[PDB]
Amino acid sequence: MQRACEMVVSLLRVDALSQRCPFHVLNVQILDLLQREGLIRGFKVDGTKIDILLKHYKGAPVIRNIRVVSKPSRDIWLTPHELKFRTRFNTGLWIMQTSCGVISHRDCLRMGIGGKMLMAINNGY
Amino acid sequence: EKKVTQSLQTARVSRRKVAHVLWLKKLQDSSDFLQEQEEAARGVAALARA
Amino acid sequence: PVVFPHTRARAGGKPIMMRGKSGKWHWLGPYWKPPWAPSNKARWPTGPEEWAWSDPTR
Amino acid sequence: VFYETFVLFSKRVQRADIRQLLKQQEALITKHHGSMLAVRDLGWRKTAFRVIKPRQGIFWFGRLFYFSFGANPAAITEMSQSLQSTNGVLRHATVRMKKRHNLMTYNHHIHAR
Amino acid sequence: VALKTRAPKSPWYIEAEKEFLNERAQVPDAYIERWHGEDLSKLSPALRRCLHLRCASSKELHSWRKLQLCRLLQRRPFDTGSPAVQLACLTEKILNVRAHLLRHFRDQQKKKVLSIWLSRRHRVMKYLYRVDFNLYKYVCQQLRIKCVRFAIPDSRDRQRAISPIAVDGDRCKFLIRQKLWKARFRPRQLKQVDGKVVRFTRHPMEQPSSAWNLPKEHRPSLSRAWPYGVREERLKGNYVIQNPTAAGLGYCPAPLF
Amino acid sequence: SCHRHVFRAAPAAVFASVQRWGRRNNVHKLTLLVQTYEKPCVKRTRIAEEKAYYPRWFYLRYATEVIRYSLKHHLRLGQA
Amino acid sequence: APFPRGIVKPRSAKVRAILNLSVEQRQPNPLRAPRKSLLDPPPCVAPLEKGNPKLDRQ
RNA sequence: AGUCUUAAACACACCGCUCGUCACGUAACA
RNA sequence: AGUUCUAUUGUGUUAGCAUGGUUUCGA
RNA sequence: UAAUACAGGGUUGAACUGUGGGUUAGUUUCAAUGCCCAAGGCAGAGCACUGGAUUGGAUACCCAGGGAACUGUGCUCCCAUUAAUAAGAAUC
RNA sequence: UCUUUGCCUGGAGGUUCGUACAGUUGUAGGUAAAAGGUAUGUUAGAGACU
RNA sequence: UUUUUUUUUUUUUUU
RNA sequence: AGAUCAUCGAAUAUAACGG
RNA sequence: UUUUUUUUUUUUUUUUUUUUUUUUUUUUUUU
RNA sequence: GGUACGAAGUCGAAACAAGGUAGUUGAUGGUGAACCAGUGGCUGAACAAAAA
Repeated sequence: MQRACEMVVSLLRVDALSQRCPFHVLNVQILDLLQREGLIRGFKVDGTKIDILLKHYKGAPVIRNIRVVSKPSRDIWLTPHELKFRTRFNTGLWIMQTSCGVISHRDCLRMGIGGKMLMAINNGY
Repeated sequence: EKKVTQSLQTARVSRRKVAHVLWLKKLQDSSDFLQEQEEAARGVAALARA
Repeated sequence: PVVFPHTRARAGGKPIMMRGKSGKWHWLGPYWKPPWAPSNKARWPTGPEEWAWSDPTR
Repeated sequence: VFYETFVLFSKRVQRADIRQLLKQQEALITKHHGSMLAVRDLGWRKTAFRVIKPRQGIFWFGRLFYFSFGANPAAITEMSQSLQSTNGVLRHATVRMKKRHNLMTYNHHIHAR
Repeated sequence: VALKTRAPKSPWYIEAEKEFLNERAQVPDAYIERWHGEDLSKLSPALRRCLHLRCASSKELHSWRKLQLCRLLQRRPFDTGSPAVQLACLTEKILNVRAHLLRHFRDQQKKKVLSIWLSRRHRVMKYLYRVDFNLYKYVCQQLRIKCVRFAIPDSRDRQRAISPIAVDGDRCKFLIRQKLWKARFRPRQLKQVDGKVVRFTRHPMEQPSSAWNLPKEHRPSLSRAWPYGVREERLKGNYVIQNPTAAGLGYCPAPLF
Repeated sequence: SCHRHVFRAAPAAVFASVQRWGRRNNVHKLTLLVQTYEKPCVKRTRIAEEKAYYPRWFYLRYATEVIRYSLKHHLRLGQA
Repeated sequence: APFPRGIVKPRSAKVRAILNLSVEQRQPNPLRAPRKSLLDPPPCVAPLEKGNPKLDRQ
C-alpha cells in the first residue's frame, strides 16, 4: 500500500517525458484505469521499475492536481448513498477499490456497491 | 546445480594454497642457520649409536 | 531471478570527535564511507596512474 | 609468526660479545616454541649525527647486524627489554616479517635499474 | 552524610573471573590454515614448529575454534550463511570480545559494539524457531545454551522480560541477575573499619543456586493458588518453561559489564 | 637551519634571500605564537579560517600575471 | 596540512561568507525548483538616488 | 578635507540609545 | 542486509625507546 | 600521530543465505569543564591574597610573588549538548 | 508523495533510610508590542585613496 | 647594570 | 443473554498470596 | 643578564590527507 | 529576603562600534551599584594575514 502513494510524486512533473516507478502488483492495475480516461500516454514494466510516459497539451500537462485520500495508516470508506454527496458537480476522477476489482467512481454508483476511495485525479476542493 | 559449484570452489581454494607452499619453500632454501643446525643434529645421532 | 535492494540503514552512528584539548574520536574515524555515497568509479575517474603500483600487498 | 630484528653495535664490541648475545637470545626462542631462521651481517654503517647515549659515551659509527627468527607473539616484549639492559647495543628495532618485502627472498636488483 | 562508592567484589566473583580466562588461553594440539600433513611433509622438522598452534597468534587461534564448531553444524561443505552455522559463529565472537574487555578496561569504544552482537544473535533465534523447531533444540544442547521459545509476545515488565545478556547462563555464572537499587531497593549505609561512613551504589553480587528457573515436584491441593487443582504433568515435574531466563519477582537482570 | 655563503655579491643582496626563507617555513609565525599562551578554543576557529582565505589568494595572484603579460603584448582573445 | 581539532558549524549568512570558500548561488535543482528565466517579472523596487527618489518623466 | 568598503540594539539618527545600588508611595501571592 | 576466507589500516587500549620548546648543572 | 601485542569499523573478489526489516520504555553503556572524596609532589602556568601606580576623582586593564584547581576503571550530565536545522522509502 | 518517535503555543512572574526518597511550565498584582529580516540614511579614537 | 612599561616603579647582581 | 474509548483536580507506584 | 659544554627530572598534534570536480547533487515565495 | 506598578532624587558609565582594551554561557571565588579573576565550549568574532 505504501508503494501506491509513491506514484504521485513521479507522475506529477512538468519538465519531463518519462519517469520511473517501483514495481508493484497494485500499481499495475491503477495505470490501466488512468490510460482508459486518456491521462497516461503509456507505461512499460522495466523489471524492478516501471517506466511511465507523461502526456502534455499546449505545454501544460494533462494532470494538474493529485490528492491522496487513502493512506497506509487508515482506511476511508463511503456508502453508495454517501459517495454521491462527496462527488457532485465536478469532473474529477476518483479511484474506487471494490470487491470486484478496481473501477472508477462513476461505475461504483452504477453497481451500488460500497467501494473505497484511494486517490483523486483532476480534483479541486 | 548447487553441487556443481561445490567442485569449482574446491579447485579455486586448491590453487590459492598451492602458491602459498612456494613462498615457504623459499625461506628454507634461503635460510643458512636452519640447515647448519639440522645438519649437525643428524651427525651426532649416528655417532652415539655407533 | 528478481531481487530488490535492501535498506541503507546500518548499525552504529555518525563519526564524532571528542571535545576539549584532547583530540580523539568517539565512534568512527575520518575513513568512514556513508551508505549514501556514490560509486567509487565516478568519484575517482582518473584511476591508477602509470607510475602507481599494481600490487598493494604490503 | 616470523619476526625480524636489526641491531646496531658499537666500535667497542668484539666478536666474543656478539656470539654470547646471540646465544642468550636463542634461549627465549626455544622457550616459546620457536626456531631461528638465519643470521647475517651487514658490516659497518655511517651515522648521520653523533649518538650521545648516557653512561656509554659518544660514537660516530657502528656495526649493523640482522637476524631472523620465529616464536610466539608474546616473546617480542621479553626480547626487546633484554637488548636495552645489555651494553654495546646503542639502538635496535624489531620489524615484522612481510610476505613480499623481506631481506630473504627479495635482495637483488634494488639500486640498479 | 554517606559517600557513594563502588561495592566490594565478592570472593566467588574473583575466583570465577580468573577461571574464565584460563579456558580461553588453552592451546590444543592441532593446525592452522588447514595445513594438513600433505603439504607439511614438504617442510623441514624445524620449520614445522612455527606452524603449530602453540606458535600461532590470537587471530589464528580464534579462527581455528570457529572451523571446528562450524563443521559440527555444517549442512554442506563451504556453507556458512545457514542459520545453524551463524548461531555458533556469533557465540564464539561474543566470548572473544568479553575476554578482551577483562584485560583491557579503558577501551570504552568497544562497549557499544558488544551490545550490537548480543542483540543480533537474539533475532537469529526468533527466525530459526519458526522455520525449524526440532533443529533449534538440538543446537542448544551441543552448545549448552539456554533454549527459549517464542510463542507469545514478551511483557513490558523488566522483572519477567527476556535478557540477551544472560543467554549463556550455563557457561557464565556471574551475569545472571542482580538486585534492584532504584527507589526503595537501595542499600542501607554502613561503616567500614576506617573511621568513615560510605554507601554502595550497587548491591553485592551474590552466588545464585543451581536450581534457577527449573522444574520441581508439586503437591496436589485446592486453595487460592490452585482453584482448579494441579495438573498431572506438574506433579511429575517435566513441564517445559517458556521463559527460563526470567529474573523473577524482586530481581533485575545483570549489567552489560 | 639555513646557511649561505657570500661570494662576489654585496651583503644587501645576500641578506634579501635569507629573509624570504623564513616565510616559506613560517619561522616568524611560529616564534610569536609560542611566546604567548593561546587558548585551545581560539585555535579551533583560526585553523579553519586560514583554509578559505589562502586558497583564494593563489587564484587572484595568477590573474594579475596574465594582465601584466598581456599588457606588454596587446591583442585579445575572443569567441573565434 | 594542519591537524584540526574540531569544526565550526555556523548558521548566519554573515560569518558563513568568511569561513566558507564561497557562497555563490548555484543553479537551482530542476527536481525541486523551476529553471530561472529572463521572462519573469522584475522585483518591485523603487528608484533611489542618494536617498532622493526620482519619479518624474520629462 | 571629499569619496569608496564593512559593522550597527540609533532613524525627533551620538546633545542618540540603555543598565544597576540606595530613598519615598500603592498592592497580590501572607 | 548478514556469516566464512583473502588484500588493505594517521579507529580503541598499551609498559621501556628516538627527537624537541621550556627548565636544570659547571673537574 | 614511526616499532610491537589484543580486538573493531570501511572498500573490492568468491562461496553461503533466500524477506533477515523502519521507529523504539516500566530499559541499558559512554559522555568536555567545574565541585566532594581519594591518590598525590621536586617542571611550564595562576583565582583568592597590601605589593608600586593611577585619572578630567576613584581602581581588578599594564609587571612580579602567590599552599585551590590540571593524569582517576569511582561519584556524575547542569550548558551555546560534540560532524549543520529530519531516524526511514521514492523521483536523478 | 508515504511510515513511526519526541517537543511548543504573544512577551512576562511567585514567603522569611523522615533537614530523607519521589515529583514540578501552568489556579496571580500587572501589559499591548516583543521580534526575524531587504533597502535607505546617519555614526563610528574601523580599512584604503584623488 | 639587568628585566619590564605608552612612561615609571617594585625585584635581582656587588670587584 | 453478548458487546459497549472514560474525564477533571499539576504531580509524587509497584501491591496482595505460598516455601 | 649574554655565550659555550657532556648523560638529572616533568610534558607530548611542529612537519605528514585538500583547487569541495556527479545532471554541481539540494536550504527556506516576498522586501 | 525576593517580585509588580506609578512618580522621581542621588551615586556610577555596564551593553552598542576593537575605546569598559571580545563577550555570552556551565560550575566556583570575590566585590556598596555596571558585575570582575581563572578553566571548558560556542560565534551571536573584530584587526592582521604566503609563490621558486
